Amino acid sequence: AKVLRKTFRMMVVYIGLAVVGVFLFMRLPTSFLPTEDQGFVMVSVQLP
Amino acid sequence: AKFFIDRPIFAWVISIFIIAAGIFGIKSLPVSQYPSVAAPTITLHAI
Amino acid sequence: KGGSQTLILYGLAVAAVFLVLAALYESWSIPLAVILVIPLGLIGAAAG
Amino acid sequence: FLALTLTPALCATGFFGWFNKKFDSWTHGYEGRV
Repeated sequence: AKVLRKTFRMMVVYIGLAVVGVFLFMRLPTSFLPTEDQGFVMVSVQLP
Repeated sequence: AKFFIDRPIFAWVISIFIIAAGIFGIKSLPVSQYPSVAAPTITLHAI
Repeated sequence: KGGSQTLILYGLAVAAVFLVLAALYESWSIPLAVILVIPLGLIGAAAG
Repeated sequence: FLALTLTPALCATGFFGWFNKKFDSWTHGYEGRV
């Protein structure tokens, strides 16, 4: 009821939430799958 | 039917779905007219 | 690299939702009243 | 499909009169000939 009395201001804080959302989203790093713990680890050996 | 008359917007949704599927079809289909009209034929040559 | 194919994902997404909404509810105001709510979950996921 | 689905939107959505009269004459003559 309170947020409806102040429809305009609540639409403003909405737009603020939306803008923050898109910005917070695009600031995230990007990857395919997260490199996770498999059963093993692979070591390679190169000799001169 | 008459119910499609009274609510134009449901028909608009079915339509839009159809014209979108068609345009996407246009985008994906091979361009030229000549298909594989003739039967498959296989030759083999030597020298 | 397959991450810049996203605007077609959400393009098809909000189009499918807007249409089905305009199909069931039989108007165009209500779908706009719903697709307005999609960034509210975005800010939550991004902030998470 | 449109005839069931979209063509319902038909229902949902001077010298020209010279032609109307002339056309009306043609269908009357068509009636007579038929």
